[PDB]
Amino acid sequence: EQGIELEHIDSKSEFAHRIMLTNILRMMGCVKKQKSARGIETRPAQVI
Amino acid sequence: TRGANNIIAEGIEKMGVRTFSQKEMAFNLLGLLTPEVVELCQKS
Amino acid sequence: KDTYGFSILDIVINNPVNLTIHFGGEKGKRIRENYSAMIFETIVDGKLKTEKIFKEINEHSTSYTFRSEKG
Repeated sequence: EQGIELEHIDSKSEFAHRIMLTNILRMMGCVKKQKSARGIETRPAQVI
Repeated sequence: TRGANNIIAEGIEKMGVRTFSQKEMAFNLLGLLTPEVVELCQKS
Repeated sequence: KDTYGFSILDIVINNPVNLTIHFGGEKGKRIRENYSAMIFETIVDGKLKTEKIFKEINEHSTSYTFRSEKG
């Protein structure tokens, strides 16, 4: 994202925010759901 | 990290600040996957 | 599950060929210490020799896999 100030926040900015925050959180939630469904408590995934 | 933002990296380093390359930054990130740092992350 | 981190019910139901126990987190460390504690002791020449079960488990071990041919 270049040259997108507060007044320029638009579809591209919202999509980038989705990629970089919301879908990351969804991905960790999905890994959590898979591990819980398989009953895994002692093998955590390290989210860097 | 050095891959516009590179021409000034030398100037930022003249004041003691440290700038990393992609390899150095990857080394730092992989240092966080060591068993001891993994165990630390599991702790908290 | 509490002691060794495996389900005998799951083993009976599914009969997996291999089963991996993982030692991550506090519960994983507790299970690992439980795995390391058990030892087969033998009396040779009136001396109490100790043989550690699970050779491939130690303070730095992150998991242990049960190996079987068919199940």
